[PDB]
Amino acid sequence: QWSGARALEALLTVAGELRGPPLQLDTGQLLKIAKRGGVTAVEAVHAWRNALTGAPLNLTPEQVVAIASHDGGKQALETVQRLLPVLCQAHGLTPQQVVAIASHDGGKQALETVQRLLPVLCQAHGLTPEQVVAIASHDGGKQALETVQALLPVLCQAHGLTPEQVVAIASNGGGKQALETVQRLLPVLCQAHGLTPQQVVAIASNGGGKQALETVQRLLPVLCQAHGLTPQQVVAIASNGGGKQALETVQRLLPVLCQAHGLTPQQVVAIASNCGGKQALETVQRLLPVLCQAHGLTPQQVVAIASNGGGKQALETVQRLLPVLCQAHGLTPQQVVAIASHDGGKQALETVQRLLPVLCQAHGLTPEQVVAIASNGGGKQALETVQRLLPVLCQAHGLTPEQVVAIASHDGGKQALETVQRLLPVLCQAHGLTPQQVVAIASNGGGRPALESIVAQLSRPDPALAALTNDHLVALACLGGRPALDAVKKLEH
DNA sequence: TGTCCCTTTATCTCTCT
DNA sequence: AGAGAGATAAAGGGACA
Repeated sequence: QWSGARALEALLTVAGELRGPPLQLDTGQLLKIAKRGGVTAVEAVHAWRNALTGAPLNLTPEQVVAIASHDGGKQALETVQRLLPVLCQAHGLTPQQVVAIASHDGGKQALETVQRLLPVLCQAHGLTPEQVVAIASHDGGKQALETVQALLPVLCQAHGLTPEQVVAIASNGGGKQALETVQRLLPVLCQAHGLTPQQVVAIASNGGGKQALETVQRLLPVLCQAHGLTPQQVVAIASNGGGKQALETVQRLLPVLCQAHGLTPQQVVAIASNCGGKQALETVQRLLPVLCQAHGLTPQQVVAIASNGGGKQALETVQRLLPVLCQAHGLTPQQVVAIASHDGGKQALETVQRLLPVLCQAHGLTPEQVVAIASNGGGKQALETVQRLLPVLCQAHGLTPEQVVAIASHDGGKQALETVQRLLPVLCQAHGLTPQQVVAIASNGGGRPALESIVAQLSRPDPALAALTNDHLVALACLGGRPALDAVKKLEH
């Protein structure tokens, strides 16, 4: 018989019992733990169910799932109940920071290394606890922390990097590898190829940073004699997760795409310059004729769709959904292109296909409004949040649909909508902002932190902002969000 | 296998003027 | 506002005990 059967049965028995108190996990949460943490993680969650949820630790089930759903999840669960109080009491970290550190493969190793190295990293090396947490919060966080401890001096002194740059390089999966490669390759890239340290740090500061750096060293000459690419274009392609893959694929496909479809090298670089650029490029070579055929999409529209992260997904989804969205949902092909041309275009297109009839019929929105909400990065999230929160925002908080749509229609729309729902009453009732002022602040990218910064200044007034009236703070918050507020704070000192 | 570490892709959010 | 920059999660494979 199949040898996985006993383990599967074990998995399903324990999984069954976890649906009950005190965690009450659903099918999704149970699969996710089983998929990454495996059977031992599911058993560990069960064995630890009472110790984790209530006093002292008081972790939400969602936090428990976050910790359990990684390789070594059983180890991370044991370590969190042991070290969370130690790290909160003795180093001043928050439970949320400890959970963040724990929620990666080898989370045990990261937690124990933070307990061990935070004092020396902050005292002897000048890092903040926030920076130590960022470094720790990735797979291999232990390796990254130990490599920062070892290399921070030689990187700053012998190689001229700031501590901030070292931290930025370290704060990715494989960070140890990127730091070691930057040490070796910084003078080579800078002195042989005229790259600035800032450009090298940018290439290094992604997952797989080591691979992108070595690939830049290898291919920069070939790409900048043969293909007429500039160093700046090469840097841009490499300054992204999977940079190595994008760069190699640009070498392969630049002449194919230019010659066979009349794309410019500019257009090719733009397609390549996202996570998954490799995937996007290969999909363009495949699908452009299919999309542009029989007077379909234009080349220019295909380039726009492809020129975002997940371009491959967006392209394939357009091919699938253009007819059904145009025929059945009444959208123009131009509106499908708009929705598709943002990171996560696939998700937004599918969510529009699913929610356009509902938002229109149940909530009284126009298709144009649904399209505008969808046509930003994270469009799926904004659309679902509008569906969820339109009745409460309108009926309980007195906003018009138009105001809700405005808040929703920027990157981070979901966050802005949730924060408005959260903070509208204290901003208006407790501190005298008008709803229109709250809507204005929230109706920009970064609407959520801009609102939180405002609430913070009204709730725990910093003297440095006291010379500003509420109306002035509102104007600043609309002008430049949290950063403007923070900038003003510093200017005062 | 279970655990740790590294890489790639996809998605989401905020910043920068 | 659209280009730039940065966070996070899923998922696969090397490595090794």
